[PDB]
Amino acid sequence: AYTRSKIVDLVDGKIDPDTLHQMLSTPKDPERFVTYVEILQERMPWDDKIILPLGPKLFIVQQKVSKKWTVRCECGHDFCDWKDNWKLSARVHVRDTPQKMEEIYPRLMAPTPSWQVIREYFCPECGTLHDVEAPTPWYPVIHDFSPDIEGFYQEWLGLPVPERADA
Amino acid sequence: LRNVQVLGIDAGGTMTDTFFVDQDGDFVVGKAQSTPQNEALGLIASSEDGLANWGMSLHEALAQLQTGVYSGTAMLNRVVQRKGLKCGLIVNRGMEDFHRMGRAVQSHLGYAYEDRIHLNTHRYDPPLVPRHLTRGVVERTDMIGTQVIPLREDTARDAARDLIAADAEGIVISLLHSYKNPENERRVRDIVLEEVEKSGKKIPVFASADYYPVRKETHRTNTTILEGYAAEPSRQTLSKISNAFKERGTKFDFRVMATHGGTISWKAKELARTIVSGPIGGVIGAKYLGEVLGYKNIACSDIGGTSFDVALITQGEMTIKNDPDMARLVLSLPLVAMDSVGAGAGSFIRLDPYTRAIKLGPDSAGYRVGVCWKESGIETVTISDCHMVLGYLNPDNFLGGAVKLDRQRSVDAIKAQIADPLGLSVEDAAAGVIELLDSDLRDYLRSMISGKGYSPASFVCFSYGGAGPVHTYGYTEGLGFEDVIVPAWAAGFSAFGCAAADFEYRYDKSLDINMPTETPDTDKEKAAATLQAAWEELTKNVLEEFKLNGYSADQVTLQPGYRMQYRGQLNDLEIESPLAQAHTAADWDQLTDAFNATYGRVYARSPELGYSVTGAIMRGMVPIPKPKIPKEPEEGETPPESAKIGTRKFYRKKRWVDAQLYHMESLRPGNRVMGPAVIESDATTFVVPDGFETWLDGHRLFHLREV
Ligand SMILES: Nc1ncnc2c1ncn2[C@@H]1O[C@H](COP(=O)(O)O)[C@@H](O)[C@H]1O
Ligand SMILES: [Zn+2]
Repeated sequence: AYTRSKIVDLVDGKIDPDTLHQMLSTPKDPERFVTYVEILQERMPWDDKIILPLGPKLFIVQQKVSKKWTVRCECGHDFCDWKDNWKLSARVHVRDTPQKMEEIYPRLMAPTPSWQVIREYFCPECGTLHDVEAPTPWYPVIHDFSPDIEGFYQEWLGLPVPERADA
Repeated sequence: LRNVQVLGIDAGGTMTDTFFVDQDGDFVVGKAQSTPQNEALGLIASSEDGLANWGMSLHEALAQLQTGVYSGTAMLNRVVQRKGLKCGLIVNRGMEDFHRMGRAVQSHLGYAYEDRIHLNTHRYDPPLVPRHLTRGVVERTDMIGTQVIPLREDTARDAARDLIAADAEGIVISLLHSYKNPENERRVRDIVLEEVEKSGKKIPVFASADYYPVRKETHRTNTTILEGYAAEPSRQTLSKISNAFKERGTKFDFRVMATHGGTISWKAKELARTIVSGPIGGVIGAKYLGEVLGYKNIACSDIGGTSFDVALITQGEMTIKNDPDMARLVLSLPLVAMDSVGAGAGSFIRLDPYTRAIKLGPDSAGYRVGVCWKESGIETVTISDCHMVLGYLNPDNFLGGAVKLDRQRSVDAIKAQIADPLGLSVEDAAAGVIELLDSDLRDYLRSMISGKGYSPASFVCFSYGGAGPVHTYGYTEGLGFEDVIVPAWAAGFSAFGCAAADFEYRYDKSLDINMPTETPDTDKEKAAATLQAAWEELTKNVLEEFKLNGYSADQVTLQPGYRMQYRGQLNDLEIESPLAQAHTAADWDQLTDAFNATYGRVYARSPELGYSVTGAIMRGMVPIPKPKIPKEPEEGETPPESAKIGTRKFYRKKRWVDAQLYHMESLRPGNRVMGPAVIESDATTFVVPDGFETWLDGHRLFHLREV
């Protein structure tokens, strides 16, 4: 196992080179998840329990009252049930023109909107960018991750599954 | 009555080794923890440990020495820890970025196989020269020296003025193909020198054509930057190391180890050649003995606490790698070739969690030894812990007993980490690891000799390092070596080899001579002229280096050389010129004949395709006091009873066996030791299981047989 501060440095991106190389070449520490979640928990402005981080500021949380599982932004905004695709309840900005493309790429280096489009999915409250898709036009919104939380907690970590209510 | 004459040092390994030898060939080996932040301390402590075995004080011995040689991490750490000057770089306009790009390869140099394919472990070290201290001149010379884009000198003046305004503490110049046609680069060199003079600032200039004129811009530019980045700072470090000895009595100028296996002054003009830290001294030491003993083909084996290093001396000569990489930098330095096989006797032993396979290294406990040292904090077993369980090592005699070892700690850690998971007894688990290690080393020696087109029967094996004599029986078994040799000074052989090295400067230049089999004399006349002109440019560099050290030309012994090959096929040998100079077509015929001779001697020949010269070599040697090799008359086959120092049980081939202990230094030339025995020293242990025999010759070299 690693020192808590080392895992904290990992999250904050301030870890030193020699430890990061260790983590990579040495066998994984089974205790990483429990410590990892706890580190993230004490940094949230809410006490709702994290049960799976989906991104730097996106989490599946247990609502402390209803006990439902929802996708939540670091600021506190709930998107939907954990089974649903949070993007469908978010805000999007699509760069489907050369004008929009050249705001993030130089010309010629930018994709061509008639072939590839860039979609930016934001949080409605704080405006954080949680995911960027780059599909062709017409393409469905991707449901990136459907985790098996019961089997993960129960069979792989040996932990009890958090209390869950139905949506 | 005792006169200590020579001192050899090697601080690049597990710790700081010192080797002292007197007028008769009598020796001591000192061992002490390294102190990289102030290497002087460990050098003094190590020397005091060795001289204590003679009953001598440091103060008394240093006044006697007439020469000494240092090898260690002084230069290496200065590069790795990036503690050099604010050196600047001038290259071709449009290619200012090729230095800091590291050619991509520098993001994974020195990585083990699994780390090399594990992408995320890849990582760039900071560039020696940052971008803001890099400038470019508009010029291009092609591969044959044709000036495609003539030099635009106004861009050189601006580049020079830019770096001077940035307070550059050095300016390196490296243009492409300057090794072919140095006209433009040396013109830029002069322009920089002028603008520096005008500015009144003291800024040295280094032109890659003047320092390392060889192919490969990335190698060459790195190697020249080291002269403007770490050279003078390294001089300061080596001044303190040599001042520490001088203010304590030494009356000689210290020499240091170079990549090419020769020693040079630490005030040399080119000190990038001192970045070497590995135990190449061990290869120079075995060669020095072979010359005196009559061994042309030697397989070197340095089993230390931090590394397993091996190398071959074939027909008296050793292989030189010409474009090596060191300190995660591609460099243009001729390096003595050694192969790393593992992480030393301190290599950690683990069971892969996904596979349960036994994994040695690649990290090592090193000076911390293993779990047997409670105060080290090592919680993971090491190969040394297997030596404790199995009974090869004496817990009460590790570094004379300076290290407090607990064998029971090894038994407990191996039981929980290796044996029980595999379902084995502790002894079988430990013995098994040693079995695995011996096979790796045995096969890697076999394959290496097989690569040169030889069988081990044509070779002799040298086993040194602190842990070499512990495994010699195991990884030499069945290979059929002509002779297996364990030097009585194995624990300091690498340091003995530094003192055995010549005082030898070496300079290299790249060439591209292409010669069909049969050609008119004029063509041969121009080939010799091209090589001769290169020799003349290198001879200047060699003799200048010696002139600064106080030696005149008539004191230097020049040995011209060149790298030649049958066109289309590469080789790993360098040829010593039969001629001090080449002018006629007949002289050229001698050089081609010399290669055919050397090629047939080492190794299949193909004179039909013609010949190619890819490089010229100049070496200059000055005689210096070298360690005397003992040559004592041999005594009785039976060792003195004073040499017997008890018995210890060790485990091998499913058998616990009572082994006779011997005090190595007490044994006499002629003595024969029949296994199972363990010949112990204070910093090395020589294992001789049953089915093996040893005898000691007049040079204090042990010979190992299987009977
Ligand atoms: N009496 C001894 N004292 C200390 N180290 C020893 C002794 N005998 C063998 N060694 C081995 O020598 C290794 C160090 O070798 P070296 O790196 O050449 O100094 C240690 O890791 C041990 O495995
Ligand atoms: Zn938000």
